[PDB]
Amino acid sequence: ASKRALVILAKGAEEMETVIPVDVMRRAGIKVTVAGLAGKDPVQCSRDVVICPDASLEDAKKEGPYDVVVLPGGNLGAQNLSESAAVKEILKEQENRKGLIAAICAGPTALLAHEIGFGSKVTTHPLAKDKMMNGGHYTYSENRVEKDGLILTSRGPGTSFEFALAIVEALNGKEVAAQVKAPLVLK
Amino acid sequence: ASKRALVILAKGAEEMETVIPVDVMRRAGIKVTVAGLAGKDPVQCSRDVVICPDASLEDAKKEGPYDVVVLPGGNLGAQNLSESAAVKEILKEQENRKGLIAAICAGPTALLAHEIGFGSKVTTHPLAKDKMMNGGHYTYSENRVEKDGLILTSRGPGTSFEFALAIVEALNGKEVAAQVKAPLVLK
Ligand SMILES: *[C@@]1(=O)C(=O)N([C][C])C2=[C][C]=[C][C]=C21
Ligand SMILES: *[C@@]1(=O)C(=O)N([C][C])C2=[C][C]=[C][C]=C21
Ligand SMILES: [Cl-]
Ligand SMILES: [Cl-]
Repeated sequence: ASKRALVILAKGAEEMETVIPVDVMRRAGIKVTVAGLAGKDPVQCSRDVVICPDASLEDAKKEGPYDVVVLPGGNLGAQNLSESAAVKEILKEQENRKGLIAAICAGPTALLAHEIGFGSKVTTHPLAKDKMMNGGHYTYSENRVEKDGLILTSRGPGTSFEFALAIVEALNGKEVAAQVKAPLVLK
Repeated sequence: ASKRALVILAKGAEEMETVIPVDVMRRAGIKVTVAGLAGKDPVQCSRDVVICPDASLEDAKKEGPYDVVVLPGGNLGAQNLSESAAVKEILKEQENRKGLIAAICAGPTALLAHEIGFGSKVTTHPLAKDKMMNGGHYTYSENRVEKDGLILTSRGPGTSFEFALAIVEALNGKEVAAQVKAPLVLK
């Protein structure tokens, strides 16, 4: 059966961190739902790229659960995710069922906000480290991608391919990840 | 004065190759117009990400000329660009005024279709080489980014940051490109 991914898209999301994982996961045969935090309408990302979500988060939640929940970064996107009761519920449920949670750049600060994955080894964008580490609830890593069990984190736009391929490997295996990687012309 | 970029967005464009240069150029302070080939409506990219253009190409052309014209790849996106009389006119004008033209993945095959830049050293996605080289009108390169004068080409999603930063360097200089690069967490 095909794996399913929920990508939560908030105003101020980093568009590269949104699009690269969506595209790469779709290349891997994953059924991806781009879910609008605020509803069904187009989302203005951090650098003003406007993406039309596949569905509202409210609607996508009804089709859960998902094999991965993905949180893009962008400061303002991550803040919107961090402030959302709907996101809290989704992540709690995902953690409780031992489903994968993936977050990049400032995205992992939403895990802190929602008390998800405490004790995990995590990375973030360098500028988000102090926020993530407030209280010492995680252990910090400078690895480009950090996977500690079902908490998968990464650092920035420039680690987005690695992040996406790590998700692919987690869901569909090493060989599919390698197959998807080769046509991308990665270094 | 701020530099200006026209990114031409066609149905079936590779969304990563569209979004990474738009975002990176905006980080560099470039005024970027995402112009819809087919008009003002949202564009369904190759892996089903839907992007709302800033304007129709018809409207953006009236605000030209631009310091760079950017052609994303994606096979079907590149075919749409290759078949467009409007694109032909834009590229011819740009070449005639000695303005930069940038194309990635299958994107450079539109340069062939529109007889732009013949004699240049170019790269493409490996799968687009034979198409690009039909007639031997260019010299082929396996460099991740190839800049031959005002024709700047690149290979794939995985070279999109390098491609975007090369555009930035061409328009705004090495130091701005380095400044924009550092927060991205590139390898
Ligand atoms: C990234 O997308 C993000 O969330 N942040 C805030 C820390 C950031 C900063 C600089 C580049 C990329 C990102
Ligand atoms: C790229 O975006 C593109 O245009 N092509 C067609 C050659 C391609 C193929 C495989 C990965 C990326 C791209
Ligand atoms: Cl940001
Ligand atoms: Cl394609």
